[PDB]
Amino acid sequence: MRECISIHVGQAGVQIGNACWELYCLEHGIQPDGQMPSDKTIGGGDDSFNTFFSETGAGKHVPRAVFVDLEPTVIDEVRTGTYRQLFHPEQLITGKEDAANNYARGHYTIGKEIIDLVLDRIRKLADQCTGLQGFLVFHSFGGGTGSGFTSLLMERLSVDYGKKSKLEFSIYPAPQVSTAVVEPYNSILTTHTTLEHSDCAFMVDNEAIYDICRRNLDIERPTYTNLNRLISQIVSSITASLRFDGALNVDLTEFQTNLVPYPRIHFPLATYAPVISAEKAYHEQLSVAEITNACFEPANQMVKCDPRHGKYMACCLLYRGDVVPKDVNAAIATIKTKRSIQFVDWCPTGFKVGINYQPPTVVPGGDLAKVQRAVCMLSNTTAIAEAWARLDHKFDLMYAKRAFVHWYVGEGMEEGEFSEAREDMAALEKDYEEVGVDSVE
Amino acid sequence: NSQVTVAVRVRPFSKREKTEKASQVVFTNGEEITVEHPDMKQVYSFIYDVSFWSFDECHPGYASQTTVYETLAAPLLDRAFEGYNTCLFAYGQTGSGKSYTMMGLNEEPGIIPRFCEDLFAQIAKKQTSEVSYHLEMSFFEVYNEKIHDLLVCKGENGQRKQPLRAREHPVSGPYVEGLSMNVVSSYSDIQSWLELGNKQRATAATGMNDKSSRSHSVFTLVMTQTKTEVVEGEEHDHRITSRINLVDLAGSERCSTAHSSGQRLKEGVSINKSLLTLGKVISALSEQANGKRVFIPYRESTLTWLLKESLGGNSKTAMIATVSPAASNIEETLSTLRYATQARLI
Amino acid sequence: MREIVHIQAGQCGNQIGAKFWEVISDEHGIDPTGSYHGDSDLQLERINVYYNEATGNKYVPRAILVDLEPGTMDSVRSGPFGQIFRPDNFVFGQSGAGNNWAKGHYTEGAELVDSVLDVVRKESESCDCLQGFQLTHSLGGGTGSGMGTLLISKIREEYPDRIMNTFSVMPSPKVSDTVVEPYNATLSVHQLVENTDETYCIDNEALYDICFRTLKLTTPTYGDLNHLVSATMSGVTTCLRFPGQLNADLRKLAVNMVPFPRLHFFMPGFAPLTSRGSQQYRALTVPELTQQMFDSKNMMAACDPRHGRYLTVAAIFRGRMSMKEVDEQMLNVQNKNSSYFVEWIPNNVKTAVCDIPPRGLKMSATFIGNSTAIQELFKRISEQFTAMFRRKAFLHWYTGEGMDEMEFTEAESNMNDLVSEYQQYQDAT
Ligand SMILES: CC(=O)O[C@H]1C(=O)[C@@]2(C)[C@H]([C@H](OC(=O)c3ccccc3)[C@]3(O)C[C@H](OC(=O)[C@H](O)[C@@H](NC(=O)c4ccccc4)c4ccccc4)C(C)=C1C3(C)C)[C@]1(OC(C)=O)CO[C@@H]1C[C@@H]2O
Ligand SMILES: Nc1nc2c(ncn2[C@@H]2O[C@H](COP(=O)(O)OP(=O)(O)OP(=O)(O)O)[C@@H](O)[C@H]2O)c(=O)[nH]1
Ligand SMILES: Nc1ncnc2c1ncn2[C@@H]1O[C@H](COP(=O)(O)OP(=O)(O)NP(=O)(O)O)[C@@H](O)[C@H]1O
Ligand SMILES: Nc1nc2c(ncn2[C@@H]2O[C@H](COP(=O)(O)OP(=O)(O)O)[C@@H](O)[C@H]2O)c(=O)[nH]1
Ligand SMILES: [Mg+2]
Repeated sequence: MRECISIHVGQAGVQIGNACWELYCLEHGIQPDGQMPSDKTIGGGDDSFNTFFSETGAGKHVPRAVFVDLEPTVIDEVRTGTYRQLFHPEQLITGKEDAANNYARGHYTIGKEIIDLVLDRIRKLADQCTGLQGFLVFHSFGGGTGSGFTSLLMERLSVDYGKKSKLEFSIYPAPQVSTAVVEPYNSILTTHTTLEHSDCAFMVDNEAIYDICRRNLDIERPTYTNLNRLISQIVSSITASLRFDGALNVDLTEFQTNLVPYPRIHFPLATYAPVISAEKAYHEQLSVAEITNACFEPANQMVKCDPRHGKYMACCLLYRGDVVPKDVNAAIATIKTKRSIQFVDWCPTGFKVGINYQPPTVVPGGDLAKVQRAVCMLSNTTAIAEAWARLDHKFDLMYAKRAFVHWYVGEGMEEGEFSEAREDMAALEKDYEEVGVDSVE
Repeated sequence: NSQVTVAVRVRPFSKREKTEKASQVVFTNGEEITVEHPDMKQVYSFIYDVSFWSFDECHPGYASQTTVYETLAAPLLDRAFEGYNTCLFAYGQTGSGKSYTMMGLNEEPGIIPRFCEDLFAQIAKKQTSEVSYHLEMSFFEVYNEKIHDLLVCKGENGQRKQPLRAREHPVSGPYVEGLSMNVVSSYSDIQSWLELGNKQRATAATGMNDKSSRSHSVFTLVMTQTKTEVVEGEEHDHRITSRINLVDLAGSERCSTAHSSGQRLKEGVSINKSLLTLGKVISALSEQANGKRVFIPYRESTLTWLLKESLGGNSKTAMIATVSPAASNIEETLSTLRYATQARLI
Repeated sequence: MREIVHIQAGQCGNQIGAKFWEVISDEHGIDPTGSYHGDSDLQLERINVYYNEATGNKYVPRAILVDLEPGTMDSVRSGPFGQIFRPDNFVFGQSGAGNNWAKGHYTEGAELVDSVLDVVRKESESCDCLQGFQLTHSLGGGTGSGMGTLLISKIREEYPDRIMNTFSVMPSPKVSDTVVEPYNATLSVHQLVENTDETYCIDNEALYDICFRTLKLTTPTYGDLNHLVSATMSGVTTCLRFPGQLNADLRKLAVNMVPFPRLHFFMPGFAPLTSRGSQQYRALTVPELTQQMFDSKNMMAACDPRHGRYLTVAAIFRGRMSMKEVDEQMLNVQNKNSSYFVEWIPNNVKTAVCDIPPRGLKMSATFIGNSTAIQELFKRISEQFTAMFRRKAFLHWYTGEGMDEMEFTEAESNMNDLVSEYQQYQDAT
């Protein structure tokens, strides 16, 4: 059946994972102990759908996910928290030492000694599946585990399973904000290895979500929880067509056919427009014409790039709730009338649509309002080429002086792995310039 | 004030691979060396100070051992008699042509023989009784940032690799404490000593080859020149010394692919760290050539620290990169070329 | 299970450690008998980093106390928290160093290092994993300077892939406390520039100034000065033994803060320090700590970063706080004060957050900085050194214990060759 395996890698992936599983349990009615009271309420009904959880005879619902870190700190809070009786206790920790912001320690040195145990549970998870779709990988660029461990895992999964969707949900690096001096290296080296092996890579930046939580929700002291709780809704919109019913279903194997023209240009963005507080939930109609326009304005992107400096190639639009299709056709007509939103000449259509009837669920203790309708937008632009240059320009400076390279060489790397990885990203800058060129014949 | 000279050499196809039908990957338009493979949309170019095309005998730019010497190593003996020091590095990977361009063969001799013979046979035309010449010779290795003498015989007991210490003399410069320095009269003595040394040099088996070098080997020649000039009395009133270092380096050894564990990995990391320091020092000498106040990181690796007085100041430094033209060896050749580029980025 | 082995050599190191354990035991709840009498459950989950189990739920630390004379050792045992030390770890001897590096490195320390390596080997093989070591000592005598450096040289050979921190107490510019600080400090920098990964330069004039015009104390004794160092030590190792939203071990900071392997001398700092009367006139917020942690009147280095430039900085926060505040403030520092930061490093700040703060506060912070201004400490010593070495003043007390003049020039040059490595990154072009 329609099945997906989630893999949470490093601190960001695991914390975002926590957020995601607190949201998956409430939509379906699973208590944190893994039980369902609906088993007593109505007999013979699927609410804890088999796409995200496996069932037992005792009426438990155990999630199809694997968390891995290299340090026991972040995953020791799942064993000592509310959701301790939900996950299979084989939550992979390689405690010993983490990657400490080094790609090499997460690839070979400390990255090994735990990957075989990771793929064994990934086999036990897939063998339980009656025909699976793909894998959801949640990690961050910049950290030593989120980059290295993921790049190693992605390459093995490319041999074992092969023709399966490998979708990534990654935290891309901000241009100004940062929490490390080695995010450029750990990004450029992850790209060189997770580009021939990924199928689609959804990007989010922390700076883009801070400005939303300030402007849209009136929060001037936001934390990582108020940040992960939007990332939960974005994954829920993607994963709703497998769980809940709707008119136009959109499975996971459709994205990579919709949003990836070429096999190297598969770096789309994300945005979730109706980010509203309870006070501004009123004074608002919250119609499709407002939301869809809100998904195309730069002040509501979850990545800090101005799409008016580029051209859209493709755009998926996944609606949730009370939504009639005509209200989508008219909205897309309006968006196509405008001259700011500019498309390539080789894609007049440039719109995939999906609709699902189940509206979102409001988490208790949240900053999001209850909504009759919600929308996501997974777009592919050339404006990303103006971010990959920045991360490259930083790479151009430090590597000129060979700073923070002793630490990589010291854990099984070469000087030539940087030049080979930096030359692969200078080609991905030329491709995004080719796709934007006017065609002729 | 100091001039670095990078030269890059391409070997011809092996007999083992001229029949196996390997696909040529490196080309040249005379000046620049280009790397191309049909699979790739991209082709990388590399311009060096000197390219020694040794692929096809019928080329108008063929480079035999008589050319790699006359173009690179011969201007280093012309400078040693002026009283200044010289360094000559040999970089490559296993199968590139390093030991063939450096030492050579029974009847096709590399740089060491054509240099020593052109030394001893060039002082015997200026060896008066007024001017004299004395030659001494040392030969050591760096293994995991630890100096070892190779011309010392082992015994009948456990580990016989005795580590020595590198000290800093205030006037002259750094030196190894306890190193056997031997006196030489001909080329045959150097040949015997080197043949005695390269059997003690560290070697391990890896996927690349049966015998891969795991140490930076350093061969030194100290030349003294005593002149007698009249100062109204007895005349011994002159001696200027010159140092000639010829060094065979190890390879990078991508530890990602070769799934290394233990001492090899350890060794690998050591060699990778020394090559990173050496590269930086070589690229800091080139900035001075143009002109800029800059600081050389000599005391970051032992090899660049022992050769401080042969790398900077009024000193000449040469570097021979070797690369294979086969398509099986394309990540190694590219790393070699990228490493040679940063040396000379003038 | 990351584990730290804590050596403490000499009077300075031993007193600082005796105050540090008084501080960490308060953080985990251990009493002077070794018994846990806490309230929370997060105090015991990661207590292995500094303690080992015993029979009756008693916790014995990994202290390796070292001294060449028994006077300082006797004081620790005859003290408040002295019954929490394994007596087989008080490794000491007679025949002290005499404020002489030679006696502690060649004559009277070589005959005792083989007994300290026994306790190191016994406290390290009884540990599942090991993030590294950390030493507290002084570069002004012979025991902390000599018998400490040798231990580092002999631990790197055994454990090279592990961390060697060193909370060193460097000499002060204006007023000395020993007359042979220059020699004993240069000959330790010669052995702390090749063998260590994090060195934290502390100076006592800065701590006097903190006690005076930041804390308003008119009788600052040494316990009050070590109360400051114990706070920094606690802060570097908070994200190993407590949880957080952004965690930072030792190697994580060493990989951010050390661009080139030799420049690992940092200038520490702690916030907030509020002086018991301005406690009710201050806000407990992130900017009020960020303004105190970047001010030159709070660092412990006696070196003004305004005469230099930051190459990297770190900020270990402790408390329930917002990450946007940290990111925004650490961006504002670089934007407003770009001249005090390097251009070829885009972001010079590393951030870390822990959720469980120090028992009496709602928020705390800890600061590490790599500045070129550190050269002012060394450039002075080499000015003293060559003034005393030109005349060979106090040298026969060093040559009479088995040393040569060549071992001095060696140490004189490296330090200078370090200043040029810092002055390389001082001016903008
Ligand atoms: C009302 C109140 O908040 O009391 C505070 C207090 O008023 C001030 C003055 C305290 C006080 O600090 C000092 O008096 C002091 C004097 C010299 C050197 C160092 C400290 C305090 O004594 C110190 C004490 O700090 C702690 O208790 C921490 O746990 C501290 N450890 C210890 O003090 C300690 C020492 C020995 C044995 C057991 C515990 C700590 C700090 C950093 C990292 C780990 C632990 C605290 C909150 C206070 C008093 C008591 C007044 C401050 O100290 C610290 C490090 O927090 C100085 O500024 C802070 C906060 C306050 O301003
Ligand atoms: N949105 C979000 N971002 C996070 C979170 N935790 C960390 N990050 C970001 O991820 C990057 C750092 O990556 P980590 O996840 O800490 O790294 P790691 O994969 O654990 O790797 P090492 O700790 O280096 O071994 C920075 O950009 C952080 O801001 C989180 O909970 N939410
Ligand atoms: N210009 C050339 N002309 C002819 N043969 C060449 C040339 N350059 C290299 N060769 C061949 O290259 C071979 C070198 O192989 P080999 O002796 O294994 O070197 P190597 O030991 O593997 N390199 P290294 O281990 O780093 O010293 C010789 O046998 C030569 O026949
Ligand atoms: N901060 C602090 N410094 C100290 C203490 N005791 C000594 N010192 C410093 O240590 C230096 C003298 O070193 P010393 O401890 O005597 O070396 P040792 O005799 O070999 O152990 C002087 O610069 C003192 O300022 C102390 O309790 N606290
Ligand atoms: Mg982590």
